[PDB]
Amino acid sequence: VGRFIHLLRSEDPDQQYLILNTARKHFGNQRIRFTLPPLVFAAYQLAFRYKENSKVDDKWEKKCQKIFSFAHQTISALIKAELAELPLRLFLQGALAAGEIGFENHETVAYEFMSQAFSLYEDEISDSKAQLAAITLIIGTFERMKCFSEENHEPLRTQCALAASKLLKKPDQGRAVSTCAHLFWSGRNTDKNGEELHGGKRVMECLKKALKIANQCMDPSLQVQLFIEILNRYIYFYEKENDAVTIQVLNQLIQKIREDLPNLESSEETEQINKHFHNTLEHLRLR
Amino acid sequence: HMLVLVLGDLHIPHRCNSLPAKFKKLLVPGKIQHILCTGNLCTKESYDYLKTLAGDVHIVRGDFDENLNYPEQKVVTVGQFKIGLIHGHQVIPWGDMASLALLQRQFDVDILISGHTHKFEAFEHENKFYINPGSATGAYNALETNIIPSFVLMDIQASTVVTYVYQLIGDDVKVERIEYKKP
Ligand SMILES: NC(N)=N/N=C/c1cccc(/C=N/N=C(N)N)c1
Repeated sequence: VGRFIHLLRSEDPDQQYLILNTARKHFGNQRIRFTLPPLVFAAYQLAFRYKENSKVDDKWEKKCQKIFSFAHQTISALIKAELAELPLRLFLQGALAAGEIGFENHETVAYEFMSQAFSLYEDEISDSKAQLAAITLIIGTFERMKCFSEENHEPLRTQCALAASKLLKKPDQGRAVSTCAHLFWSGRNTDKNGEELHGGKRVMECLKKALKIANQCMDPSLQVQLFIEILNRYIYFYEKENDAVTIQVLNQLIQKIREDLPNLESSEETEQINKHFHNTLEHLRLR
Repeated sequence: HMLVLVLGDLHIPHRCNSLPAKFKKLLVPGKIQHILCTGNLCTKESYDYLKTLAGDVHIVRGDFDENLNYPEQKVVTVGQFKIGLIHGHQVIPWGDMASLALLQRQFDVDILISGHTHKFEAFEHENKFYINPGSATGAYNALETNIIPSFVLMDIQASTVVTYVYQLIGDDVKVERIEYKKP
């Protein structure tokens, strides 16, 4: 298969590049779902090799630019072949890699890769399950990246929040908007010298919005479940020393859950929601 | 008393072609009873291989798995232990212990197995045990440059689990032992 490329490891990165390019040129539109992605990951691998050679290779930055062009173009071939889910993920991985390798214009390349991901998200990801999966991956990838200035970080941040808020299902919205809290806290930008944003107030707005959304769910079992998830998210930021998370907020939410929990229909699902809450309380009491 | 193989993040064929020859040599049929797999196989081929090693195979869905047949997460009970299984691309920030702890509370598990980071972990926190087998193929990962092929074997006996981590360093298989007792 394309797993052949993984068996080829030249000691010289320049030879690896040639190998990669002759393999791509060798590769109908049915086969490439299995044949091209290995080439994309090999390309990313090679870029790190060039960084590790930065002290010895005058031209390492230019080669990194070429490699990301090659990956961009290889991923685009998969899109043309009427794939969406896998190209989206490959773009995210490309943004990650570019973010980590400080070659000239890596930020611009990282941003392009993220945009391509968002484009596929908006245009081709049809099902609520697939959408929730994809947005979670987008958020999770972006949260690890430290290469963007504030001028580039903010649009991506608000794009993640916007996409989260527009999922069809209110539970999904709730979870996704809640997950975006981590972008305002443990996301990083270059402005802050790679330190985390610790935007504690903005974390609260996210969790507040998620609560407002959980309040709009008519399934009672689902509503309380979300409430307990959000409580746990509030606890996470409390222990990370977000001063904006107050005991009043924790206790109010705890109290709301205690109010609504006895109302639930008796079931196995209800038993698990009860155990989740009980476990939460135990964590707070016993640490 | 009870042997459970724990592995994943193979990433065949995306990032790797196969498991190391030394790992394949160590992984022989009829010895392990249960397999818990963190996903990212990433094709049926690798599932078929696992099915050779044991009959009881549990898999959860990785971000690059083609087979969306696999559940996002699973809870399996083996003896006295309630064990959770998730790939970990859903745990944000990736690999954060505190985020893992949130999931332990939700799944109500004694042990939580996760992957995604391609870095072996085994530790106790608030009397609960957390295991990441790493990548069995030592697959590429943007966020870590020194990836070591690893997997785990859990020896579950009564209220104790001894976890053996197998790591390929050079052409040499190194083994470590971690013990966890239920509170
Ligand atoms: N790219 C891969 N591996 N699979 N499918 C791509 C694709 C193409 C066109 C539409 C979609 C949307 N799929 N939605 C679901 N729920 N599968 C997905």
